[PDB]
Amino acid sequence: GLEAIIRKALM
Amino acid sequence: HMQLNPESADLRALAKHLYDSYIKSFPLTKAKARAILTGKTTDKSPFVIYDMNSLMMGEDKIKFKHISKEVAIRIFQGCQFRSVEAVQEITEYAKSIPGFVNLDLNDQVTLLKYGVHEIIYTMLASLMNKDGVLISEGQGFMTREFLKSLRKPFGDFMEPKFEFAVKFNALELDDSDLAIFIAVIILSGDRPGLLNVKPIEDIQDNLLQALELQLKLNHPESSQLFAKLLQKMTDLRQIVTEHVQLLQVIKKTETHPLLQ
Ligand SMILES: *c1cc(F)c(C(=O)NCc2ccc(F)cc2)cc1C(=O)Nc1ccc(OC(F)F)cc1C
Repeated sequence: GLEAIIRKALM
Repeated sequence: HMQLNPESADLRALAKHLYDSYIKSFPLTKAKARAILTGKTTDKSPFVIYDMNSLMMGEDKIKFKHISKEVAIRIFQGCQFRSVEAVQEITEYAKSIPGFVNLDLNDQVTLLKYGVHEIIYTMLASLMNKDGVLISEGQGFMTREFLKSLRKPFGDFMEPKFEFAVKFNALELDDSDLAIFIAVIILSGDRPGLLNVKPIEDIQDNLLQALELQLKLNHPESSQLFAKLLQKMTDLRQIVTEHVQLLQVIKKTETHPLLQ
């Protein structure tokens, strides 16, 4: 989940 | 001796850039948290949760941003949701650090993946005193002993965060100091699985210079505060180790809308 939230927030 | 020269002025402007971004990404600053905790604010007085009766009453009277029959799991879930929000704020802050969005995206993800828990301990200290922790954007205050009273394994979840905060808050850092400290943590060139280390170290070296200058200008009473903060960054590494060990125990021994 942590990676998914980071990639979401970075886009 | 220290001079006010073009190099020092560029480091002050970097420090101010990070402070302004930090204010933007983290609405509840340490200055505003301290004002709430010392009753030195005109803002709304937080509701105090100090026992099961005040929790049951607080669930209803504190206005939580998140829409189990067991108190300890309801609280742990509120904790989990707040960490998702904090990961987003920390990522937004990282995007403002000069150089960061020009790094390989995989390395941006790796820096944040391994950095956000260290930054979460750091930022929780801003919300903590000897008695407890501010919750719900400062609308609530949950006591340290009430959290400790929750059944295993939840009762020992926040204890190491308080322990760190007691020692950390004694350094009396302010938001200008913390902005740079958090940027130094994020630009750690020793995270596992980074592809291009040198560009990360290059940014970190500039951030370390900015932090050192900030602490000399802002902390005349502590000549080795810079070294003391590098010591804390080291401590946070083993502490997050223990936090992720406890998260795994919970994941496999116990039962966010953005995650879907
Ligand atoms: C409470 C509970 C909890 F489970 C975590 C945590 O680390 N969960 C793991 C995880 C998994 C995926 C993901 F996307 C994020 C996290 C963390 C906490 C906790 O510390 N909550 C929290 C975070 C930030 C706070 O405020 C400010 F940033 F200090 C406050 C709180 C309560």
